[PDB]
Amino acid sequence: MARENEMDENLEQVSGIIGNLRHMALDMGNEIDTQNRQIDRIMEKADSNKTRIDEANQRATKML
Amino acid sequence: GSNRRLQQTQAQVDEVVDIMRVNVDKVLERDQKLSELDDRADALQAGASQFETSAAKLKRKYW
Amino acid sequence: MALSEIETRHSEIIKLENSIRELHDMFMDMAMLVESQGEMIDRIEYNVEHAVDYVERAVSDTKKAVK
Amino acid sequence: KLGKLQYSLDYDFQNNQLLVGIIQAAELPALDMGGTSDPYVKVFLLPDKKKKFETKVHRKTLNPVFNEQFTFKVPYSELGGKTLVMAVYDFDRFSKHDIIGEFKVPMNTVDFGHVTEEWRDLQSAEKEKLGDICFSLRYVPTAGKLTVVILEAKNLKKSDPYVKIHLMQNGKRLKKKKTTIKKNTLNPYYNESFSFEVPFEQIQKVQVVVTVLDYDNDAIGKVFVGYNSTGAELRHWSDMLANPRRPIAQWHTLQVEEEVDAMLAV
Amino acid sequence: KLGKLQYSLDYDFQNNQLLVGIIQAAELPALDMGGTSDPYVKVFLLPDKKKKFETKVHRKTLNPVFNEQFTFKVPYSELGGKTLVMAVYDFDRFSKHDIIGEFKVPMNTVDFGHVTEEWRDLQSAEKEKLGDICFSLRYVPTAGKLTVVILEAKNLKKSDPYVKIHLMQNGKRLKKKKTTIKKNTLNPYYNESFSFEVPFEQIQKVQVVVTVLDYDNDAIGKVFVGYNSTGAELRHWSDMLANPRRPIAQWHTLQVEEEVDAMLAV
Amino acid sequence: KLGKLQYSLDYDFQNNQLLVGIIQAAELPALDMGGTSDPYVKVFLLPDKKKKFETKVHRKTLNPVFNEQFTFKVPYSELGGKTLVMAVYDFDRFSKHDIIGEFKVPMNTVDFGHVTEEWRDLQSAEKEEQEKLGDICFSLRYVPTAGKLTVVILEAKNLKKMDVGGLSDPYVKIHLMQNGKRLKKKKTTIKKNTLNPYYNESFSFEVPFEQIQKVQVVVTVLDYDKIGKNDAIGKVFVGYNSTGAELRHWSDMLANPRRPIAQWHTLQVEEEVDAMLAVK
Amino acid sequence: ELEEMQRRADQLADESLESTRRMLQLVEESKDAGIRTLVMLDEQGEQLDRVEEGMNHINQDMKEAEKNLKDLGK
Ligand SMILES: [Ca+2]
Ligand SMILES: [Ca+2]
Ligand SMILES: [Ca+2]
Ligand SMILES: [Ca+2]
Ligand SMILES: [Ca+2]
Ligand SMILES: [Ca+2]
Ligand SMILES: [Ca+2]
Ligand SMILES: [Ca+2]
Ligand SMILES: [Ca+2]
Ligand SMILES: [Ca+2]
Ligand SMILES: [Ca+2]
Repeated sequence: MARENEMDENLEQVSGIIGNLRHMALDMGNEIDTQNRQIDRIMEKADSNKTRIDEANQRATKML
Repeated sequence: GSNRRLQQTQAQVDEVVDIMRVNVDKVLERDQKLSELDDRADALQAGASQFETSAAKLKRKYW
Repeated sequence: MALSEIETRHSEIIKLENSIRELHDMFMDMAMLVESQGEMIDRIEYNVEHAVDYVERAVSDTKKAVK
Repeated sequence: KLGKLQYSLDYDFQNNQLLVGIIQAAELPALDMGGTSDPYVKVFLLPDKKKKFETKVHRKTLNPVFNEQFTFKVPYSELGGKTLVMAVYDFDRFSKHDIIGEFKVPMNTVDFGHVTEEWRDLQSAEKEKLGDICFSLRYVPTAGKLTVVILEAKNLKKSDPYVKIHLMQNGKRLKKKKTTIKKNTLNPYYNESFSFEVPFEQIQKVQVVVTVLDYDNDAIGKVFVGYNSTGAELRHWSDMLANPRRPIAQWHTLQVEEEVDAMLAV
Repeated sequence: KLGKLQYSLDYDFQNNQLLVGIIQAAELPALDMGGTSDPYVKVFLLPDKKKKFETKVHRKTLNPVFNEQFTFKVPYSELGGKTLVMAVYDFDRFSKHDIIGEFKVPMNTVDFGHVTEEWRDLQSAEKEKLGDICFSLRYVPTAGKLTVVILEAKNLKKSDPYVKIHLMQNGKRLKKKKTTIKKNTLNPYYNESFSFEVPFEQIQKVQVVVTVLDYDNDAIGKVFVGYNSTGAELRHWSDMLANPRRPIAQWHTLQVEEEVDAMLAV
Repeated sequence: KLGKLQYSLDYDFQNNQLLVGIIQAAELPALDMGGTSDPYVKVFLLPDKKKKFETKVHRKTLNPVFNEQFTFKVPYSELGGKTLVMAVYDFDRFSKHDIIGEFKVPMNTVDFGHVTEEWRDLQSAEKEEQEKLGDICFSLRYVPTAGKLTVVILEAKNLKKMDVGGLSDPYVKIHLMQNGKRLKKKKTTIKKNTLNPYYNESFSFEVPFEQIQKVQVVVTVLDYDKIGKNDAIGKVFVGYNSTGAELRHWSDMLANPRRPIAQWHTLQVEEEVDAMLAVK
Repeated sequence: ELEEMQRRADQLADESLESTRRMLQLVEESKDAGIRTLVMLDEQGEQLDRVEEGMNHINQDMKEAEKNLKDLGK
């Protein structure tokens, strides 16, 4: 039964590790969400600035 | 028999698997958004350079 | 106790092992993807910095052109 | 075997918009190293220039469940002239995304009044030959007898195949003949003979058109020999004319009806 | 430049025999001391075990006129599976007769119904490398990115050369990419990059196949690297694996498709 | 140089037990006053924690003959994974008994089927193994331009059991130190009953570049107890006067401005670290 | 036959353990992967922050350039 006990000892270790993995997966998800919101915002600002640069360039060339 | 421990651990693993699948699909979304941002950034720096040249011409003409 | 119970427990264990293997593969895949996307973000940062420089100089020239 | 897609479709007459449901995909082909692909679906309308909608990407699955809905604000009266195109693509991180498969649903064929839901097998994109046809030709100028023996067909698949033959001149169908139907075969054998009467004075001004059909009438494919013909067809015709009383057997690749009819339109 | 041969060909359906005419040769290469060779032609069929026919020898001429005819009594129905081989040899009085050049005409490719007559350029016998290909490989195990940059080709081979690349595993073609076409060159420069996604767990079980083609599809040549690869290819693969993030450029000799496909068949 | 030990080995398949014979030792070194030592032998299975057997003590001999036998009731199937340990000690009446030498015989190398008997030369004993108490993994990041020092406490593993029957409420405390002075104090949340805590908790400090080569960052893992003083499990420090993997970590941090560098560290007893910190 | 059956049972009981070990290896490797992932996500997060700062700077500078061009235009 000793081997069985060893097996039992393992399974519990695995269980705890699975707990940690769960918590990690959750933190991972939260951060990925935050970064996706951020990337969205970045793309909006980037498009805005691109439009501004195009407009300013057109006006600049107009006066040449 | 350790039926409870096994079923519980199994349930935990299943849960974490679901969470991780969700997370992987999310990071794929992130990959798409990042590609789009890469292209946008390239276009942006290009246009910025062109505007720098034009502005240089304006300075040379009016200053 | 009887062979059926031992075999069912064994089967459940193998099931757990397969599930865990799937989880493992998912974590590895996750790390991989995140790394590649890291390279993409490096490029993005690069281009953004160049854009900042160019715009900066341009606005300087416009500043001097209005004087 | 490029997989199947289950989808739903309903027109909201209250809000005056078309609602399309992308439910799930099954048995998708595997092109990724890992053994499974990363499928996602683009949806849109061909008549419309608007950007097509796209579902989320599902990682490592040949059987993804999307369960997503899309809306197109288009009045019913203007809907009949448009078509809906659904295309399943394979996501890739470092290259242009390969298409897995696609399908089209012309809006003008659905009989509205009911919630639509079905499985459709994905069709290939960009390609098609449709098979090959082998037949002999013989012409006897003195007697003015033109003999055509339908020998065999191959690679027919897109069954119960049969073959129809038309004799044509100046855009006019003069004579029509047809073979028997062979059941449940992709490789029918016929050995069936047909004869036409053509005087020598007109033999250089006629066309012989051969069409292969799938019994259900849907065309499998077609080709023509004779006046304004090209390549192996014109060569076959010239070989026939060069050898009075001698039978000349030859294979031909089938061609899409659009092109052949375009060549016949002259 | 091994010269050209003009010949004629006609099947006598009346006597049921193949008639072959050896008309003349032109611009034959000179290997004899005197400056001109002593050409003669052997004709026969490869499927057939019968002794090949031979023309008379013409002394000291690089432009002999044979004007000779040979007959093979073979039924038409049995003719399609045979091929005709014409070989020009150099007569020598004291040694085995050296071959000048040769050519083959598969019987199954001629479209019968007409008297055949043409000039064909003589091809070499017994040899072929087909050129060499230079490309770099890079693999990043952590990110699972495999990068292949097609750099250059040389000595292409037998023009408008282009290069196609296939990624393969277990006899299956998983991904296909292709370069642009360069016109009218035997020495194309490309510098074109392609990337594939391969996880570390499978990197030791994949093959990368690179094929060079001549646009007309005729293969110029091909090779593969990876699993079951040998020599400089296996060495290149191991070098690639040994240096993460480091690009490794290398030349390779092209090999005949038969052998590579035989190695891929496993 | 030490000496040699002669032993015998036999598995009794009838009673399912391992029989071990301690015959004699020879050429034992001599450390006792009389010119000869007072040797005795401990015999045990390494995997097993059971009480070790001992031979009788032989007075004043460098070549004692014990001729004693010991028995281990162990199933045959479980024997292949164990290792037999035999150690010769020097008896002393007024002090801790010095070890004279030891040797190990992995069971998986013995050719069962015949009684084994041989002389094996005694090898020098292993030195004392440190408790360790566990390991901590955290990341370091420094941004010279902003003067931002970021420490992310990620996770700990293999800690020391500090409450009865378990390790509990491990919580991490962070000190910023300079010239023996504690400048700032931070602490993580508390985790209950885990020898493998996950934290993922970030902390930031302001340290100018001109001082970055003169500071220490101290990381301590402690075991909380609602009532009483909280005993430290262990600690480590990086920065000025740091050594080994710690110095390597600090150097990696400095080598990669704005880039976060994660690393594992072995915990050290509080006494030594504090001793190294008290002297500038 | 009986002996055979007991041997089989002992075999299965012997196997399940090894399976649990393999589980331990897999979850450990998984945890390491997770840690790497979190670190990378942190770094890339900081990079994205810097990118946003850049976008703001460009936006502001383009506001000023727009002002100067409108001043030159009127
Ligand atoms: Ca993919
Ligand atoms: Ca893919
Ligand atoms: Ca049909
Ligand atoms: Ca049918
Ligand atoms: Ca000669
Ligand atoms: Ca000669
Ligand atoms: Ca060519
Ligand atoms: Ca060409
Ligand atoms: Ca003593
Ligand atoms: Ca406690
Ligand atoms: Ca305690």
